[PDB]
Amino acid sequence: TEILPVSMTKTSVDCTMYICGDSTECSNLLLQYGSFCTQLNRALTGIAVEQDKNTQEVFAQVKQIYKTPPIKDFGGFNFSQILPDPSKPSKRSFIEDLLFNKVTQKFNGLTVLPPLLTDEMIAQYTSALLAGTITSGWTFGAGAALQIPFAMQMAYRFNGIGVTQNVLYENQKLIANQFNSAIGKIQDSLSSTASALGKLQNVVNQNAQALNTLVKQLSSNFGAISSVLNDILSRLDPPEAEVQIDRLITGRLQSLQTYVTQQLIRAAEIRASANLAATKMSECVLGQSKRVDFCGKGYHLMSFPQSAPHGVVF
Amino acid sequence: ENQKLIANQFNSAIGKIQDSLSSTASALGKLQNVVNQNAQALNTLVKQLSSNFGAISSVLNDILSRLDPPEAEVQIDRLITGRLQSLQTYVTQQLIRAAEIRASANLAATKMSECVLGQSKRVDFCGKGYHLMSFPQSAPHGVVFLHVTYVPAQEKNFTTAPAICHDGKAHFPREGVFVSNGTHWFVTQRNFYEPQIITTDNTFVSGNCDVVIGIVNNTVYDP
Amino acid sequence: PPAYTNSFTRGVYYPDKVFRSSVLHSTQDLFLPFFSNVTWFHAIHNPVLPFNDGVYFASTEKSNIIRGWIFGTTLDSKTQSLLIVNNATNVVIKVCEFQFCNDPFLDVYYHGVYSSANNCTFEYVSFKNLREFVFKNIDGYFKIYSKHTPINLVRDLPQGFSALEPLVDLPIGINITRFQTLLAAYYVGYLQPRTFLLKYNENGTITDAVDCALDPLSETKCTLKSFTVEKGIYQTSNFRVQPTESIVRFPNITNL
Amino acid sequence: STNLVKNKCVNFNFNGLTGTGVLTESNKKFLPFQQFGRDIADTTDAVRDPQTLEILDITPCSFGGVSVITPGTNTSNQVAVLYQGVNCTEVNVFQTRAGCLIGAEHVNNSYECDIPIGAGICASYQTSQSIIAYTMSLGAENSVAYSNNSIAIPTNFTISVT
Ligand SMILES: *[C@@H]1O[C@H](CO)[C@@H](O[C@@H]2O[C@H](CO)[C@@H](O)[C@H](O)[C@H]2NC(C)=O)[C@H](O)[C@H]1NC(C)=O
Ligand SMILES: *[C@@H]1O[C@H](CO)[C@@H](O[C@@H]2O[C@H](CO)[C@@H](O)[C@H](O)[C@H]2NC(C)=O)[C@H](O)[C@H]1NC(C)=O
Ligand SMILES: *[C@@H]1O[C@H](CO)[C@@H](O)[C@H](O)[C@H]1NC(C)=O
Ligand SMILES: *[C@@H]1O[C@H](CO)[C@@H](O)[C@H](O)[C@H]1NC(C)=O
Ligand SMILES: *[C@@H]1O[C@H](CO)[C@@H](O)[C@H](O)[C@H]1NC(C)=O
Ligand SMILES: *[C@@H]1O[C@H](CO)[C@@H](O)[C@H](O)[C@H]1NC(C)=O
Ligand SMILES: *[C@@H]1O[C@H](CO)[C@@H](O)[C@H](O)[C@H]1NC(C)=O
Ligand SMILES: *[C@@H]1O[C@H](CO)[C@@H](O)[C@H](O)[C@H]1NC(C)=O
Ligand SMILES: *[C@@H]1O[C@H](CO)[C@@H](O)[C@H](O)[C@H]1NC(C)=O
Repeated sequence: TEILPVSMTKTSVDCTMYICGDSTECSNLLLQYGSFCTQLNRALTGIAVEQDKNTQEVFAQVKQIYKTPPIKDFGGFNFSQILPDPSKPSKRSFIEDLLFNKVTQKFNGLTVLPPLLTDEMIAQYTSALLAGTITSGWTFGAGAALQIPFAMQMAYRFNGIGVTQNVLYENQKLIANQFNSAIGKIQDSLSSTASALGKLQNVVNQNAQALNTLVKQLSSNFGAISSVLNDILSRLDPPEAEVQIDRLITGRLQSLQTYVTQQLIRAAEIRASANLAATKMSECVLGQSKRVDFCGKGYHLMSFPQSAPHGVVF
Repeated sequence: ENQKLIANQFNSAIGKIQDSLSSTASALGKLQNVVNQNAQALNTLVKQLSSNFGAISSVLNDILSRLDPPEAEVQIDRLITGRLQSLQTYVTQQLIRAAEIRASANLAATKMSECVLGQSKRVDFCGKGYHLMSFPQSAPHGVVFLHVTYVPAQEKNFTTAPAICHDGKAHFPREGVFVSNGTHWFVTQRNFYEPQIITTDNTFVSGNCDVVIGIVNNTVYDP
Repeated sequence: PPAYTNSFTRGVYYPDKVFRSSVLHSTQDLFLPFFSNVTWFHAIHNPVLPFNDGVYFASTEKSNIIRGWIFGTTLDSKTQSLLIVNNATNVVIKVCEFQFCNDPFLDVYYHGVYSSANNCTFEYVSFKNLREFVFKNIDGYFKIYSKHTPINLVRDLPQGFSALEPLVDLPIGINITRFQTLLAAYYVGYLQPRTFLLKYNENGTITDAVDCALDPLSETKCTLKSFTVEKGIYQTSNFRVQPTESIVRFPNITNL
Repeated sequence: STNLVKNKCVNFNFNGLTGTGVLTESNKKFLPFQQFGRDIADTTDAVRDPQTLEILDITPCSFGGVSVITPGTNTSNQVAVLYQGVNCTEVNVFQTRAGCLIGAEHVNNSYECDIPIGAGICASYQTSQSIIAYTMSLGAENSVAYSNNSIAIPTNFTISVT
């Protein structure tokens, strides 16, 4: 079970309200810096749109959202763990629900934009991708989808890794039992072992400390008299108030520039992982990757994307 | 068998390229926005020469002429700290943007090695579909590829079965699943229907019949 | 009972003498807002209109009847008053002060008046045609911009655009908050701290200018610094919900 | 001490604790010695009225930007303002998950996305024609007839040059 971040918290910090909120002196002192605040906004909006671009490049690689027929004669493979359950109000399958349960405001200055693809839409794309993987095999990403039985999918899918196709047609019962027992072992691991999703709690964690550290920068002295603009305005005479607010604007703008620079570095990192996930779906889900040790240790058959918060799970 | 038709589609797509360039302003969106990003990066770099940055003004000569050097020195100190911070921000943004450009440049080198200098097997790497070749067409601060790909269009529903037992021996297809047109059964690859007469040349025996799921009885020609 | 019509795209002037070519340089200063009410005046049976941040004056004088202005703040025979005379194709400006009567007006029954002075400080002498004269005082300088465009229409203002090049600089330096014209359709406007997105052509002539805060598309154009806005969704600005009045709470009364 | 107002953004000064927000009824129990609440980010969340021991939330006023959903001047001239992530009460109007949307009517039909809005909402000018805002449908909802023993192998193809 490979764990990969794809998108991130599409925070779009509004710099003007982040620093100067209901403060004429702060507004007039930030106006001097000019293009810094606007460029921070532009960079952050670029980040915000680029997690979306990652999300379509990862999940929205399918032309038409397919639906698995209610009858599931897979020849032995039990997919009810990952195929969506109509019983739940949101059609996220059981394992995806386990993912979301495993992974655990927006009012300081840091209003988060909701994803264009809401969680239901992400789950629907993953269901379409996995239904294409089962029903259409791999051609659904290389043209129009082509009906093909799951057992006949192995007629080429073993052939991908140099294992003859006859292995399935002579060992299908035990292969299906092995896959089902394996996926049950992932069930139990996610139930009890918290380090399986290590990379997704990693990404969501460093996002959480990024946001929290940024918002506690508001409480940092930065070498001023305090970190309360209203108190500074009320107390200080304007000649000293302007200087102290300048200290605050320097410190807080440096903090926000550092935040967005680390966010750009982390966004390039998540872009690397998102192109990695797009390549692993295209080669590996929408096909069969030949890159050794790319889709996990050992020769690789197929992958089943399972949407997880701020990431994907193979 | 259809080389002339292949040429027809190729030239038709090339003709559509001019239309994409002309009628659409977002056809070259990536290169256009990269040239832009650079353009307003240098532009804002220029504007911070006008930004006061907490100084009395943005003219060093004006500061020195207006006030005595004991305070003018501090004024240009603050102004020059602001300018240096602006240049540091520009160079860090340039480093990250150039890291993105380097990722895209290694990606383009990979597409040219595997895809121009070869035939890449990575799906969705050289366009949507089974890739054929590429043509680099340089544009300023970038490059353009013409990903000739293969995309099936028209389908037809047939019947399948993994194996065939003629004399009690199973027969599996080497490449391309078994298909039938309704009366006779044929072999064809995945991405283009082209029937074969089911013979021992395209089949290999493996195991008995009752172990195979979905197998149907069938007649095998004897060469 | 003044009538109110639409100003269309009127009230755009070259803010400064710097020359720009093929650039959409936006600017913000005391401007006449787009699509604002215009207080049309006429001579039936002559009050003082507020100067405000700026004054826009337009007239249609085929026979050249409207040629004078009296500006000031108190007009108590102590403050200098702008006085413009256009006689024999000569522009005459003087700031002398004279006593006023109960109803000071110029002999205009159906087709001038000037007594002695007290303090004089500044002396200077230089339908078919629509003449525009914006009036404003920036940094102590009184500025007049003129533009005469030959049209054939009298019922209302044309639906087009035209710039307002300047003529003279008047460095009076005196604060002005009121004015009053002296006398056949002429309009009056008012300048407000608006913001435009000017468009200079190849030869440096303003071919079109758009307001910023007129409509959402106007704000999008003002933010993008362009006139042709392509498809898509553009983040223009923010919005706040202001507190209603206040809430102050403290313990009270306690026991006795 | 004046009066206290719920569900309307207003300043507040509770025992020296100033700030701005909207006070809402909450069901969070407080210990008798605990006066005001807190969140993980050291941000005030709940404050109890000194006069009456009632637990009141504190919530952002509106925040959110002002987006402008417009088609290109090549096609139309009409606008559609989206107020990001605000209830359509302080600010025809079709409330969305992404925010309070103005100038477009909800469409009960679902089409291809043209100008993404947020949380699945998409806008378009075509159907007179006017700006709309509906729930996005990614491509025609397909259901390939997955089969026990049937295939659909292409008989023809195309060779594009992307
Ligand atoms: C596929 O696996 C699922 C389990 O995820 C099976 O559903 C449950 O299996 C348990 C195991 O004994 C039964 O006790 C339950 O009654 C089943 N149904 C529920 C929980 O609703 C499912 O039966 C399996 N299907 C196949 C064809 O193997
Ligand atoms: C696959 O489709 C192409 C069209 O895209 C077919 O080309 C046609 O061929 C016939 C002769 O067989 C010509 O009369 C038509 O003019 C061709 N089409 C066009 C658009 O020029 C091709 O025949 C098809 N192949 C198969 C096997 O059906
Ligand atoms: C195959 O396709 C044809 C044409 O759409 C249809 O009439 C027929 O019922 C289909 N058969 C199956 C098995 O889906
Ligand atoms: C299938 O192809 C064979 C080829 O000889 C032909 O005889 C038969 O009529 C075809 N049947 C159908 C249903 O197309
Ligand atoms: C699927 O086809 C096989 C062919 O051998 C048959 O035995 C089996 O009963 C079929 N199952 C269904 C559900 O149609
Ligand atoms: C296939 O043919 C064999 C004859 O050897 C017969 O025993 C078997 O029952 C047949 N199976 C089917 C599914 O027709
Ligand atoms: C600028 O002036 C030249 C005069 O040679 C004229 O040809 C040109 O058309 C003018 N530009 C515009 C935009 O009218
Ligand atoms: C853009 O304008 C051109 C000019 O006629 C027109 O041909 C084209 O159709 C327009 N674009 C769209 C998407 O209609
Ligand atoms: C908007 O406020 C009303 C109460 O005035 C509430 O019932 C509704 O749920 C709110 N909207 C959302 C999206 O929460």
